Amino acid sequence: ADLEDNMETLNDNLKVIEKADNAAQVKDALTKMRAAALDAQKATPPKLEDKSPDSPEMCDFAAGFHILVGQIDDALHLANEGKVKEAQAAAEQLKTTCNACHQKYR
Ligand code: HEM
Ligand SMILES: CC(=O)Nc1cc2cccnc2c2ncccc12
Ligand code: NI
Ligand code: NI
Repeated sequence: ADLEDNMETLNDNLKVIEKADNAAQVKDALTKMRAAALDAQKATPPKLEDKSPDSPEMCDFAAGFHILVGQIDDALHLANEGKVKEAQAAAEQLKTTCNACHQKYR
């Protein structure tokens, strides 16, 4: 999928988690988000069109998603243990990683 799709996926399922009622729904949402983040990590964003894959920006862009997956994994651990409310808390905290990347490269 392309960068925009992956970000829609990211956005939707974060809402799904905010709304969500029980553990299984949160776990499902995060798993889709995981997939998306990993896919987005492959894409070259428009603002980095002309930069070499080796460039600090490209590397820092890729690194952004490595952080994000790391955090989704944190939330999945919780969701997995059925700790729904703090799974949601973990998911909230993702938002800072999203905005941080958006300020640089969106
Ligand atoms: C879970 C946290 C995140 C959320 C909720 C999120 C949400 C969004 C949304 C709503 C858009 C607008 C899409 C559009 O214009 O069609 C977007 C775009 C974008 N996001 Fe994220 N995002 C997240 C994480 C990240 C991270 C970590 C990065 C960098 C590593 C990133 C990089 C970008 C870029 C470069 C765009 C521009 C879209 C384009 O020009 O095609 N996002 N994101
Ligand atoms: C250090 C780093 O960020 N490398 C790369 C970062 C990348 C970020 C978006 C898309 N592709 C890459 C990429 N592709 C091939 C080889 C390396 C990279
Ligand atoms: Ni793709
Ligand atoms: Ni690449």
